[PDB]
Amino acid sequence: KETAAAKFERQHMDSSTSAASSSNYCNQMMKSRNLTKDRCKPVNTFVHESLADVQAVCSQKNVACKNGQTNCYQSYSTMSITDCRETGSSKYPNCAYKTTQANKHIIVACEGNPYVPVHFDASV
Repeated sequence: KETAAAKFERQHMDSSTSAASSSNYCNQMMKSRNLTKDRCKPVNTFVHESLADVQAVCSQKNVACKNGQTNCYQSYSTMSITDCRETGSSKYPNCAYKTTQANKHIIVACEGNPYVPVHFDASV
């Protein structure tokens, strides 16, 4: 069975590239980890940084999560990210997404032992 931290890495890490490679990056990447196996996730963000740099955020600025919980953390500085937002013309199995590359702070929810990221909360 997939652990929370594993699902996190699967859904949000893309250390192999520095930025979105084309305006079609989201379309390609959301197909790739069986990520759209059942549905077209409304919003999904990819972090173009080492896992070490992202797991490090759980020891940075403690913030409230958008849902009210207080196990969230904001990165000290900015990170290379790509925001994937589902668009109009989506027709499962052909999910359609807008690719948005930006240099931003990330907010993640952390848990466990080791204390790691398990959900992507926001990019600010």
